[PDB]
Amino acid sequence: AGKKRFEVKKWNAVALWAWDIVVDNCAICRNHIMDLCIECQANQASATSEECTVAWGVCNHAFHFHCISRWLKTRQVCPLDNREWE
Amino acid sequence: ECHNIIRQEKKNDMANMYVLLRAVSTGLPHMIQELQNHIHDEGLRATSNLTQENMPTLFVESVLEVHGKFVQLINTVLNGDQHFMSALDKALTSVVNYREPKSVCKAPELLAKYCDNLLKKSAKGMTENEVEDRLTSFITVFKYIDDKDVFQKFYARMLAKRLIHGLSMSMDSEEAMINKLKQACGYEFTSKLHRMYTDMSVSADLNNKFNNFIKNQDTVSFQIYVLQAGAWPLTQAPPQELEKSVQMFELFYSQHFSGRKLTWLHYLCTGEVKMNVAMVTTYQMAVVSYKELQDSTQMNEKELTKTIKSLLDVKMINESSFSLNMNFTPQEMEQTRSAVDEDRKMYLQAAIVRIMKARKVLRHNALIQEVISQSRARFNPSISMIKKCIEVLIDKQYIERSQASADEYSYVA
Ligand SMILES: [Zn+2]
Ligand SMILES: [Zn+2]
Repeated sequence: AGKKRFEVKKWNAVALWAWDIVVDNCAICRNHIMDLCIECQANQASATSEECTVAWGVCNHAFHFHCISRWLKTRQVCPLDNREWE
Repeated sequence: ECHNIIRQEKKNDMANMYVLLRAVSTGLPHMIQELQNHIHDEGLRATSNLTQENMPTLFVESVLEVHGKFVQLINTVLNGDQHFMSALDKALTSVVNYREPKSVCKAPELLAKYCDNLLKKSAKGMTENEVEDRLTSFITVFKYIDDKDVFQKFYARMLAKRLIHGLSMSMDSEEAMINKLKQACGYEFTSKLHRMYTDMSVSADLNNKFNNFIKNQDTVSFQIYVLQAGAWPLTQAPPQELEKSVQMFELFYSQHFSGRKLTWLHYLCTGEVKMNVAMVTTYQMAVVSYKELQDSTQMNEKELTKTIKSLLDVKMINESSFSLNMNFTPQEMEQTRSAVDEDRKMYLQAAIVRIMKARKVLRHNALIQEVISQSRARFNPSISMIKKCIEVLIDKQYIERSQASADEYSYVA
């Protein structure tokens, strides 16, 4: 035995988690996906801030449902990618 | 004689003055006003007595000393009453957010540090089973904070570090603190702190499932804390594991939650003591100069160099030769002001949207004292910050302008 072992032992891992975006204040709304959008924040809505209405596209990236609906009602592109919306 | 008498503690003149001033309509408001001035004088004196010392425990004790003296005085010689109590609360609210000639307000930092000193397992200036009474008393100053936003963020960072590294005294005591802060400042406003607290407990319970998962099959156990990113201030500090099968944890968490993204904060993980403080708890490189341990597998070299320096200079490695040992935040808060700025811009965007829905056209002269009413629950912003909101929302397609001869801000939807 020696003092240089650095043996495999009990360990405490740490991780972040989020809804599926490279978020960086996602462009439809200057808020986290884990927080209310601007409309719901201004109204101080009763919805769960952590999951307000999360939805996912066919590309499996996530969006705020309200924001993507409003965007869809004016333009035909995916908001995060500018490809065809699906 | 009201001014002379309210500033005197002794004898019958106070007593019968309060009786005769209960009688007169103009009497009790003058007593209330003079007592409010007296309280502001005494509180400012008590707080300003601590120049260059700035100890958080003594700061809170100075405020509570003034509060206790005036509560005792009011009950002893005036009466227990809402108006005198309100004068005390208003005056100390005006007092606590400092206005010194050469330094911006440091009270929310000292109050966050007071809470952390209460909750720390070291318990140097405070002790468990007295911390309950201390944090009950802390509510008095908590209601008095103007920038509750700044106090909340500053406490949140040290909460995160304390709970992740296990420095907090009692998990139950941390919950008790967060509940008291919630009822003092708002459950919705303190919800993110509550979520941050909840992550360790829920992940600790989820590790009961992860241990079963690890024992279910071999070739792909350890504790995990998985953290809700929108609330947490900590990052990966853009790191070898003690147990080192973390992708099993990733697979477990993803399969348990099919709808959640995740990434690993290797910089914050910790192991277990002793070989056969006894400190081997961090960054088990397993291997020589400290810099040569940058020969790891594929990993972010920024974190690698940070951990190498940390490993080199704590306890374990006892340039020409090396060997192992034989046996055994003000700048950060000032940095956190940046995140405060981002959060305040978001918050003011929401508040301005509410104001614009309330009235669809306005000017900045009317917006003054309306934004303060709509933001003082959290913070007391500056006019430059309010304009920073408005003069960007004009180009966000939130606000529009057409008038030439006067001011304008018209709602867009
Ligand atoms: Zn967004
Ligand atoms: Zn896409």
